[PDB]
Amino acid sequence: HKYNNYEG
Amino acid sequence: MKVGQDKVVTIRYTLQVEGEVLDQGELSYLHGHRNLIPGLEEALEGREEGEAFQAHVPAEKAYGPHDPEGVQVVPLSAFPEDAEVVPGAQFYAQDNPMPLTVVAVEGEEVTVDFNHPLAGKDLDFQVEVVKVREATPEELLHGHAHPSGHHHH
Ligand SMILES: [Cl-]
Repeated sequence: HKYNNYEG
Repeated sequence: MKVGQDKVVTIRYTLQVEGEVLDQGELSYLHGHRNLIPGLEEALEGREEGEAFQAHVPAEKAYGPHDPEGVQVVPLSAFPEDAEVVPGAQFYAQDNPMPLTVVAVEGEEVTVDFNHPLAGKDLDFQVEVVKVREATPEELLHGHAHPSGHHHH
């Protein structure tokens, strides 16, 4: 599963 | 009073991994409610107030094994504009937040690790059992000890 974006 | 189920236990401790101190200080926890890693709770069971000991906790009884499948390559474009994307940096994906640690950066590709940071590590504790008391009804209701300050780092 790949994620669009990561958050801090 | 001895450490056991439903006691709130105050400990001082030092945590080392391969000869390096990673965490230390003082905490209180409600015993018997899966609040600490299982190997540490097992080592604490039956201990007396005033008693010092060492515990070697294998990865299996600590944060578990390191899964190679948790290490993945993802695009640098996925990280925030104002992010410092460097080895050691922590970010989150949303599944409940799923934490990841950046382990390498190579141009536009970033190698990340979704494993717990201590996965696969054996943990060495020095522990001092400071106080043992009965849990209050509020502590049992919440499943953890009442706040007593941040005294470990
Ligand atoms: Cl707790």
